This record gives sequence, structure tokens and C-alpha cells, in this order.
Amino acid sequence: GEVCPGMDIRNNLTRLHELENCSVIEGHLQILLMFKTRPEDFRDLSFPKLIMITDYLLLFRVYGLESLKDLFPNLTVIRGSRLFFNYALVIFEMVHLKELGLYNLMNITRGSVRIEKNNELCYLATIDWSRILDSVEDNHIVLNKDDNEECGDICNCPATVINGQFVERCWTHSHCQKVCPTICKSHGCTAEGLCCHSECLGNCSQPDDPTKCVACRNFYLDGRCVETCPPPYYHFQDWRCVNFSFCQDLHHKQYVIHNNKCIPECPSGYTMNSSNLLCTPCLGPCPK
Amino acid sequence: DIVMSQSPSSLVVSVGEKVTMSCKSSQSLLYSSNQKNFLAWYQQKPGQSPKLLIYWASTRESGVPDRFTGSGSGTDFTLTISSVKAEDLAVYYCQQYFRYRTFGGGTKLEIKRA
Amino acid sequence: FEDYLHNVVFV
Amino acid sequence: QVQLKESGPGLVAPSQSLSITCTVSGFPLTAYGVNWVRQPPGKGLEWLGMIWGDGNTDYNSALKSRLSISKDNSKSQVFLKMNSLQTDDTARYYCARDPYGSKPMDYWGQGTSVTV
Amino acid sequence: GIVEQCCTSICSLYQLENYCN
Amino acid sequence: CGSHLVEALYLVCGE
Ligand SMILES: *[C@@H]1O[C@H](CO)[C@@H](O[C@@H]2O[C@H](CO)[C@@H](O[C@@H]3O[C@H](CO)[C@@H](O)[C@H](O[C@H]4O[C@H](CO)[C@@H](O)[C@H](O)[C@@H]4O)[C@@H]3O)[C@H](O)[C@H]2NC(C)=O)[C@H](O)[C@H]1NC(C)=O
Ligand SMILES: *[C@@H]1O[C@H](CO)[C@@H](O[C@@H]2O[C@H](CO)[C@@H](O[C@@H]3O[C@H](CO)[C@@H](O)[C@H](O)[C@@H]3O)[C@H](O)[C@H]2NC(C)=O)[C@H](O)[C@H]1NC(C)=O
Ligand SMILES: *[C@@H]1O[C@H](CO)[C@@H](O)[C@H](O)[C@H]1NC(C)=O
Ligand SMILES: *[C@@H]1O[C@H](CO)[C@@H](O)[C@H](O)[C@H]1NC(C)=O
Repeated sequence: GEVCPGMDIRNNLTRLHELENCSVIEGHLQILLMFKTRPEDFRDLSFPKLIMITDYLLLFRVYGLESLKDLFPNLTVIRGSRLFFNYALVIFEMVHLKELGLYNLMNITRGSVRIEKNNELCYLATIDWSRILDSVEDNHIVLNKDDNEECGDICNCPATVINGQFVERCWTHSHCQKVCPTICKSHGCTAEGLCCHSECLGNCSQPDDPTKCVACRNFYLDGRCVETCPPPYYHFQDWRCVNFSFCQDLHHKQYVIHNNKCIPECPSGYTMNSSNLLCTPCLGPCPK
Repeated sequence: DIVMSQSPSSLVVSVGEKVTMSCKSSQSLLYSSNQKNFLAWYQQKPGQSPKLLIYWASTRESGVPDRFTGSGSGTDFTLTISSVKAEDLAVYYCQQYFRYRTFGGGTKLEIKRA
Repeated sequence: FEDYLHNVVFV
Repeated sequence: QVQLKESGPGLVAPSQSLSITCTVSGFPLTAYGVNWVRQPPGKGLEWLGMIWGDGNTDYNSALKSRLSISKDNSKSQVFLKMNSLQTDDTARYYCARDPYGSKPMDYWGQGTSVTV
Repeated sequence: GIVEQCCTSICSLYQLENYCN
Repeated sequence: CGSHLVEALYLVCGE
């Protein structure tokens, strides 16, 4: 599809069109501070092309927004290479939000979820988070309408044992939470429940095929999901492989190479040799 | 491209026993970024085209029985066949896939009878 | 945390 | 459905060139690499070259410009082209798949006979 | 930052006006 | 002053 930069969208909705053809946002996505927006500015708006965010997803004080089901219906993985505090998902003082509707979100690699102070918000206790996040211990979901024991939640779907009773699991009235059988794990499955290929992440358009993943689990290179970048390719942004040249181009006007990774900075104990971008250990103490 | 060397040129053994052949490279094959060695083992049952067996020098290919067991790290590698069954007879080769790809001179396995 | 949030989300 | 088969001319007189077509099916050539390997009868297996998903090429330095590897991805074909052969080039020629990122050489052709 | 400038410490106008998007 | 800091900042902007 497209890989675009981590964005910061505020005030006017107009800036939001910068995302229209994007499939992966390399970095984070932050949409915030829109005080004059109304329901009807969203009833015609969608980003079905966005499948993955590499860092974190963050929504804060966006008014008139009632569900995300039409905003990001097909976001499937959030990778959490960088986190906002400890969070890979932040839903905060999202006044007007009724329901989440990320019915396609299968996995949040790394981070935790913080969903707080969202009066109006239900369909939260109807989600089994343990099917999306590794560590849910540090989940922080309080002070939503859902905490008032008074929610009209309605969904067919499966029930999990999170509490002292099984609980039907769904996102909206018309979308169940997808659960893959236990041993498929993080790889995803078809509607029947045949496991997708083991190097795929959340979903696949076809079973048993590493070019037909919906979001690579390890690294992406040249169409396929792979275990690792072979040389002469370098690990980038902890999700995709590139050659020396790509990495170099970025650096010149602040990327460097070390451990076969392309990274912003040389790690401690190392200085940057000028001819080759390669971090080398220091001759005596490091001035840095 | 680097230089691979195997030993022996040929070996013989009878049914039931374990077998270990060796290989060596002119450069270290352990990939830093994931801690895996970039080496392969292939078996070629004779007259037929060869079959992939063991990659990252220890990862077993699906459809290979547990009796086949890969080892070694750095520049020096070994392949092990624990408990020989009848049609285990083949010529085995080492391949590096670190930079480009090159094969070893190979080593032949034979089986003992009358 | 609300602390974090502001400290960081501001031009 | 991963399958490879090589098309050799079989018989080549010295000082003339070798053109082999590896025809693959079941997978996209835009997403995997392909290797060329030969074996003279009862001798070793020899790596000749590979072509990556992106058109990138690797040749054994042994081949001093003698080797050219190119492709037609829309028609699932890989072309090896090798100049001015001698009798020491008498061998069985294979292409084999290369899942570079994840695997080494999975799936081989049955191999085609070439004699000089 | 703003949270230290205008919450722990109690603020005034300019302080804020400067901060406006 | 938490939530109000957000409210008060808006007062100021209209922006
Ligand atoms: C969602 O999908 C993932 C598969 O991608 C799935 O499994 C988890 O995957 C991650 C990444 O491969 C594993 O995390 C690593 O495990 C080791 C174990 O000791 C850690 O030490 C690692 O830490 C390193 O990597 C960090 C981040 O990448 C670096 O910041 C740090 O410097 C370290 O170098 C690393 O975290 C993880 O093991 C599995 N998790 C489990 C529980 O198996 C995950 O389960 C899927 N989630 C759900 C809900 O399905
Ligand atoms: C190193 O890596 C980069 C990034 O992967 C390579 O970029 C690739 O090369 C070409 C040249 O920029 C890209 O576009 C081409 O553009 C013209 C448009 O005028 C078009 O006619 C071509 O068909 C082609 O699309 C190409 O898309 C791009 N590939 C990728 C995966 O990003 C770069 O070339 C690499 N360098 C080497 C030496 O391999
Ligand atoms: C999306 O692609 C079309 C191609 O015609 C183009 O018109 C449009 O500007 C693109 N938008 C973005 C944000 O890249
Ligand atoms: C996964 O991809 C398939 C094929 O495009 C599609 O039918 C399905 O809606 C997607 N999402 C889920 C959650 O299965």
C-alpha cells in the first residue's frame, strides 16, 4: 500500500486527508484537540486502508466522534516500537465516544491500553483484552460510562473466562470480537478457523501463505513476511528491511548502522565512523 | 564468496547407530541481529534431486524425522543422524547463505551388509 | 500521567 | 503448489553459449529468490548464482562476466545465460527456490542434463 | 512544562497566550 | 487543575 510518517493532527479536520492512501504509518498517530467538530463531519469519513501503526495510537478531545468503526475499521496491528508512557493505545477525554469498533484489531505488540474519562463510552467490558495484548496487567480503563454498571451492551459471539462467569465478546451491536482457536496464537485464522501462516501477524487473505499476511509478524521485505533481514539488508523501524543506500539517504540531512540495524543514534560506548555510518567502540573514553 | 570444507569425503556404518559429519567456513556465520547461524544441511538420496533438511544449522524442516540433528556455531559445524534406518543412505552437503551462497565438497554415507 | 499527557501534547 | 523445472538445450559445442530457462509455478517471483546449482556426475554441487525479488543479482566471482541472470516475472520465468563453454561444464543444472528472508533453499527442480 | 508551569505553579494569561496553536 | 487546564487553554485560543 503506502508507508507514511508518524502524524500529529489537530484543530481542523482538513489535515486528516494526508493519510488517505496510507497502509502503514511508520511511527505514531495522534489525533487531538478538535473542539468545533460535529457528528456529521464523521458520518461520511473513513480510513479503511490503514492496516498497521508501528508505534502507538492516541485520541484526545475529539468532539462529535461517536464510534471508530468507520474511522479505522481495518487497523489490525499496533506494534508499539515506541510507547506513549507505557501505552500503545490511548483513548482519553473522548467525549462523545459510545463504542470502540476496532473490530479488526487483533494484536497490540508490546504496549498496554489506557482508556479513561470517556463518559458515553460502553462496549468495553465486552472485549477480552487478553486476546489483543500480551500484558493486560497494566491496562488502565477507568471512569467510562461502563464503570456505572449501567450499560445497554448488545451483540452469537464467544464467551471467555476473565471473571467468575463467561462473557459474550463484541465491539458493536453488529460486530463480534474475532477469536482464533487457542493454538493458532497470534497468526490469525480464516472465518472457519484454519490457522494463517506462522510469519503472518493478525489476519490473512489466504491460508498457509507468507505473501498473503495482512500485517507481518517479524519483518517485511519485498512482498513477503520473513523471520529476519538477510544481509545486505538492514533492520529498520523494527518492522521492515532495507539496503544500505536507503538508510544512507535518510541520514544525509539522523540514521546510523550498528548490529545490522538502521537506527537514529549510535548506542552508548560507540562513536560514528564517517566513511560507512557504522558505529565503532571508542578509543579510550567516549566524548559524546 | 567464502570457502566451505567438509570431512570425511566418505563414511560407512551399520543399522541402529549414530553418525556425525563436519563442515567449516572461512568466515563466522553467526548473525548478530538474531543469534542464528546462516548455514544449511541438505541430503541428496542418490539419483534424485536434493532435499532441504536443516536450516539455521539447528532448525528442523517439517517432514524431517527427529532422528536428524544439527549442531555447531561460529565457523565450525556438524550434522548428526541419531539411529540409522534403511533408506537413510545419501550424500550430505553444507551451504552457507550468509553472503551469497556456497556449498561444501560434500560427504557420502554408505550402509553395512554381507 | 495526565501530567505526561499535557507536558508532551503542547506546541 | 511450489514447482520448478529447467529447460536445457541438452547439447552444446565448445565456444558457444548456454541458455537455460527455469520455469516455476505456485509462487510469485517478485517475492522469492532463485538459485542456480550444477553437479558433474559423482562430483560436488556447485552454486552458480541467484536473483532476488527486486531484480538484484548475485554471481559466483568464478564466473568472470560469463554469467547473466535476468527474469520475466509476469510469465514466471528465470533466465540463466552463460558464454563460451568448455567440456569441464558437463553437468546437471538445477534451479532451486530461495525464501531468502526466512529459509535457505526449499524446493528444487528435478534437474536438466547439459553436455559440452 | 505547561503542567509544571501552569498547574503546580499557578499561571497568568501571557503564559498561556504564548502557548496558543 | 487537571481537566480545566485543557478547558482554560481553549478559552484562550479559539484558534
Ligand atoms: C501479539 O503478537 C506477538 C508476536 O509478534 C505475540 O508474541 C510476542 O512476541 C514478542 C515479539 O516477538 C515477544 O517479545 C520478546 O520476548 C523476549 C523474551 O525474553 C523479550 O526479552 C524481548 O525483549 C526484547 O525486545 C524488546 C521489544 O521488542 C526490546 O525493547 C528489548 O530491548 C529486548 O531486546 C521481546 O519482548 C514475546 O515473547 C511474545 N509474547 C509472548 C507472551 O509469547 C503476542 O503474544 C501476541 N499477543 C497476543 C495477545 O496474541
Ligand atoms: C535500495 O533500496 C531502495 C528502497 O527499497 C530501492 O528503491 C527502489 O528503486 C527504484 C529507484 O528509486 C524505485 O522506483 C523506480 O522508479 C521509477 C520511476 O521513475 C520506475 O520507472 C521504476 O519501475 C521503479 O518503480 C523502486 O520502486 C524502489 N524499491 C523499493 C522496494 O523501495 C533502491 O533502488 C535500492 N538500491 C539498490 C541498489 O538496490
Ligand atoms: C492518493 O492517490 C491518488 C492517485 O491519483 C492521488 O490523486 C491522491 O493525491 C493521493 N493521496 C495521498 C494522500 O497520497
Ligand atoms: C481479514 O481478511 C479477510 C480477507 O480479506 C476478510 O474477509 C476479513 O474481513 C479480514 N478481517 C478479519 C477480522 O477476519
